[PDB]
Formats: sequence, C-alpha cells, structure tokens
Amino acid sequence: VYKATRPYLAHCPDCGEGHSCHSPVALERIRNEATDGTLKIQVSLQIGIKTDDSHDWTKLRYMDNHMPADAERAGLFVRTSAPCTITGTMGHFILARCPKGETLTVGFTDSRKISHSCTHPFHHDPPVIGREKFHSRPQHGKELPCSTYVQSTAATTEEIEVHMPPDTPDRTLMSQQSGNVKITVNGQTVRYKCNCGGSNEGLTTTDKVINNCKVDQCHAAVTNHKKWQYNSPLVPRNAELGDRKGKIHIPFPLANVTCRVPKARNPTVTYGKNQVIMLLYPDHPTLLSYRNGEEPNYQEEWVMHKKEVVLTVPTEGLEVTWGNNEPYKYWPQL
Amino acid sequence: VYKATRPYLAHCPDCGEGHSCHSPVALERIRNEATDGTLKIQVSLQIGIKTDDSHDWTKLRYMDNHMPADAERAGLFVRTSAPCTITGTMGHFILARCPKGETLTVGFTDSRKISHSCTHPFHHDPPVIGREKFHSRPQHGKELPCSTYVQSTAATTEEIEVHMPPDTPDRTLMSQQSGNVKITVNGQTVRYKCNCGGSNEGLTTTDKVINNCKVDQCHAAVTNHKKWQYNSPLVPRNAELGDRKGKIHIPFPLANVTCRVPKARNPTVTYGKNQVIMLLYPDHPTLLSYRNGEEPNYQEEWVMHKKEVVLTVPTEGLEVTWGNNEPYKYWPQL
Amino acid sequence: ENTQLSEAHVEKSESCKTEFASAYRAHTASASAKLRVLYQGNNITVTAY
Repeated sequence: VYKATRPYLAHCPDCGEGHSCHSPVALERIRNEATDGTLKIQVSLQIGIKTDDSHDWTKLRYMDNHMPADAERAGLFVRTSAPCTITGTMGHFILARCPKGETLTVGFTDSRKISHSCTHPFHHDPPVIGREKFHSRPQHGKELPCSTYVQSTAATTEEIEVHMPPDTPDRTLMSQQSGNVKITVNGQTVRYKCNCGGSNEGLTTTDKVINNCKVDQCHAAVTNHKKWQYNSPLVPRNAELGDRKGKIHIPFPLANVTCRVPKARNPTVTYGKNQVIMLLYPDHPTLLSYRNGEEPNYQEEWVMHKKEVVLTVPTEGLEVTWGNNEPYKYWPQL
Repeated sequence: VYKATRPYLAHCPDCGEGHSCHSPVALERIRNEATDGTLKIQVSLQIGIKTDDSHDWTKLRYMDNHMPADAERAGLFVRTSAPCTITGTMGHFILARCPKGETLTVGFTDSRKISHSCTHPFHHDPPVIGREKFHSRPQHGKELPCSTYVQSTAATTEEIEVHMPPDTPDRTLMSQQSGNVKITVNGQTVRYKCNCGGSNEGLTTTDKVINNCKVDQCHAAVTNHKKWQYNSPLVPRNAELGDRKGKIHIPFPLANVTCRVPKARNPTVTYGKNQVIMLLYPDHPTLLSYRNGEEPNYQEEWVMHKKEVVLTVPTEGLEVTWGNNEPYKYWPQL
Repeated sequence: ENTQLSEAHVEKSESCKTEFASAYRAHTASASAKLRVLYQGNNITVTAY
C-alpha cells in the first residue's frame, strides 16, 4: 500500500521551545481507547518503509522539504513527562506505553543529525485495571477483560481516509526572466497562482512563463496527482478535484483481550459485637470496598499503608472486598 | 572581555551522591524573574570561549585543577527532575527551560571523559502565563505582556562584579632543602604561610626559602594578579589588596516582551431568575473568574474536568472570564 | 587564629527598570466624557472636562 502513499509535512504547534513549524513528524491523532493504557499515535511520517517502498523495520521515511528521505528507526522517540516504551511501529502508527503527563512528544533524527520533534497538549493518566494500582505486569494473576491495540503488522479491520496531496510551498521554483516570472518544474507537478492576467492556474508537469509579472505577485507549491496522502486537517484539500477520497487498512486495531492483575494477603481478622476489625498490611495501593440488605451503603477507599478498619456488621450481612481477592462475607451470631 | 577573565573552581554542596567538592561547574546564582519560565543560570566555567580567549560556540572552558582546559559544548547538560532545554549559552551564563523540580543540576564532560556536575536545592514550578495551563507554545494566540532573558549574545545593560583571584592550594610548590622549606614559584604569584618565625607572608613572584622549618608546617596556594574573576562568595577575597573591584557586562538581560497563548471553547449557556448556568467542558486546566457594582466580590477557580456552575447575576451586572476568551457580560431583564 | 569576615547587603536588581510596582497617592478624580448628541437629525460628538 506504501507504493501509492507517501510521508508528508504538516502543521505542528510546538516543534521545540513553543515555536510552530511545518513538521515532518507532525501529530495527527492520539488514540487512548485501550483500557490497558496503550496509546495508538498517528504521525505524518512512515516507519518501517524505505523511499523505494520496500519494508525495512530498521528504517523510517519522512518528507525532507521537497522529496521523501530515509532515517533510522533507532532515533525515533516518544515522550510525555518522561520517555515512553514503544511497543510497535508501522507506517503512520506508533504504539506506546507512557507515564503520567500533560503533553505528548514524538521525534526522530534525519541523516545530517538535526532532531525533529512535535509536542501536542495531551492529558495522559491511564485508569487502573482492576482494584490494585501496580507498576509491572505479572505472569500469574486474576484474568480481567481489557482492550489493547494488537502488536501484529497485519492490516485487516481499521482504516483511514486518503486522497491526492496538496502543495508544499517552494519559492525557489520561480525566478525573474528578465523582468517576468519563470516557473521551472524540475520533473515535478507544481501548482501555481499569479496576481497577473492571462494564465494563472495549474497544476503543470512542464515549465511555464508569465510575461510582465513580478516574482512577489506569484505563489508556487509542489504539485502531484501520482501519490496518495492521509486526509489530514493540517494539510489543504486539492482545489481542482472535488470530494475524491480513497481508503487504506491500518495496523494495530483495538481488540478485546485479557489483562493479568496481581493480588494481596488476607488481613488478620478480629470480631466484636455487630462489628468486624481488620488489620490491613498492603505492599502496594489496594482498593478496600464494602456493602450491607435494602440499604447497601457502598463505601470505598484506597489503602496505601498499615491501617486498622472497624466495620459494622448488620443482621442482613456485610460483604467486604480487599483488592483482587474474592469478597469476604460476614454475619452476626444470633 | 574573556582575555582578562578566567573560569574557576568554587564550592558545590553536591558534586554527585550528596558529596561536596571544589567544582569546575559550581553554581553561583539561579535567576527566575522571567514570567515565561526561562531560568538564567550562573556557573563557575565559561561557555563559547577557548583557553586562547577565542570565541567558539562548540567549545567550553573550565578550570582543570591548576590551569584552564577546553571541553565540548555538546557535553554540557542542565536538569531538574528531568533534563532541561538549553536556549542559550555565553560565558558564565546558561538559559534553560526546565520542568517542575526541587533541585537544579548543571554538568559537563572534560577531555578524559569524567562527568562533573553541581546540584543545588532549587524549587522550580513556573507560574502560568494567562488563564490556561498549556504545554507547547503556539504560533497564534492572545498577546499578553511577559518577561524573558533575550537569546542575543550582546552584553550592554546587565553586569557582574569582578576582581583579582583568590587562591588555588598546591602542595607540589613546596619541597625540603635539605631539612628546610623551598617554595618554587614557576613564573606564578604564590601566597604562602608557614608555622615558623622570620618570614611567613606574601604573595611572591620569586622563589623563597624558609630555614629550620618543616614542609608540613607550611601552606602554598597559586594566586595570580594578571587575571580577573567573578566576585564569588564561594571563593576567598584577595588579602593583600583592599576592596578593589572591577565590572563587566553580561549576556541575556531581562526585558519586557510578548507571550502567545490560546483559548478554550464557549460553554453551553442556560439562564434563570437573576442567575446564569454554564456547562463547562475543558480539554485542559482552565481559569474561571467572575465579578459583580460597588461590591465586585471577585472569585476564581481552576476548572479541570466537566463542571456545572451556577452564578448569581445582580441588577448592576456580572462579568465572567472563561480561560483566554474575552469576558462575557450578563445583565438581568427588567 | 584564622578569621572569616562575611559581608552582605540588600540594592535594586537589574530587573527594577523592567519589573516594578509604583506606589501612588490618589486624590480628587477629574471626570471627563464625550457626549454623543442627536442634534438636528445628525450625531455630534462633544469632548469636555
């Protein structure tokens, strides 16, 4: 599919130090529907594909001003408040596990070095899967339903809209001959507009001259028609053609899977008159929930350290859930 | 100005792992008067100047024990809780955009590697410019007055105090001849003190001998008189001369500039009897402020997520400001 | 028998010309207002103390 598509330059509000630029690593959309915390990031460049369209996981292709160029995959980075763990890369898409943050940055290195990054404001604080706030994923634990973007290269379900490109502006395409405008195409498709009479349209594959016109009165931009590009709101629509659209399948779709969650240790239990006393010893943050009959009166609290809890056990009964453990049931003696 | 001045070694409370040292990257003063969050950091070394006094942006000069040595500018780093973005470097000064932190570290690499860093306790949490807590700087937005330290190399307004150096201790200057003390100057200015009679003062430009004295009873230190040094409270004053001071202009002065910002979306507004109801949907933290007549009763709150606000509209009128948007004005119907 | 003399004082910062607050004594406010007047079917502007 990459023989028809190409990497592109698009608007980025922060290319470094809060300054806007026409970025070759521009952020399109950040997807966070995966309950496991995995982020599906869409970028303007294409990872795992070379300029000759061949697939190479160690390579990356980005739009280098006028034409696409090759870059290293090792130089690609994703960061929020601190660096992210990249779990998968293919074309315009990146899969990443990020720590808590308020911004999202995606960057890379060219050939002559020069780091290019794109920062977008994004609130990232993924919700807890289960009832325990843990750091590392365990081998064994309670099987809970969760969603993730699959690591697989294959593109069969999800899709994006594509169309013929817009116009990379380039003033070097025009020159004064001798007091008129000369547009030298250089084997490309160039869209030109001049503030002069006669001819000022196209989209041309050949050299054009505008007599008795000034170079400042004209506008030149790389043309096309032979390639496809993502239907980006950061790139203008092709004026000549109408609402002509194409569509391509995308890697890493969202799917229902299973997430392994840890547990804890049964607290030392002591009983009293219509009440239960628990000495909680958590090794990590653990959710403690309880309910009564007709009036359940649900209450919950995240237990961080050593805490003694005194709970009233009514005649109808009391159900207590301590982390990922099965609920404990308590009843008073007649 | 760098032909007269020199990099120096000064006290640092933390050179790594909480241990104090005579640092070639010692922190003097951290300035945070810039409302845009830019930090003006003063260090003991000199960036952009070689040992031969020539200006070279890729080079850095630091005091290597007895004499100054050259180091790479690429190896220079600034960090708080995470790495900082260096916006400008010249002489003793560094400009940096830092994330939230409780300490400030400035470091570099020598020639034979060996990383030298200096950590000082510094509370960094820059205040919000405007009414919206954003991550990246936009191209377009509301023009608000802010201060920054200018990126320009030129030194014309701000200044620092300079004077002739203090003393670098060096025990290799003294030797036993044959059971007495021999102080070999080696074309330098050496300050010596001996726990023996006769002569034990100076500040000498020539070789000195102390008869019937032990090498352990003496103290030697390399001065100077030919060079200038910043009037540092971490380096001792020259005892021989009085209150002799010099002054030099410094780069990156503070100046009044303009900071660009963004805006939020207009909330869904519903009206009632002498009251206004707003359904706020913020994408990021947004400042919500309001005021009434004779008694304005100013109130403010940072809105983080979905919140419904019920505000009383008096006969005199109510002014409501939602983030970077122009204030909304409300009046009751007669 | 070695002594250290520590010296310190508080002058205006380099920022004082750029970043500063002014303390003023406000007295007797002078009221001014340009009154748009619909005079002879036309709008006339009057600026007076």
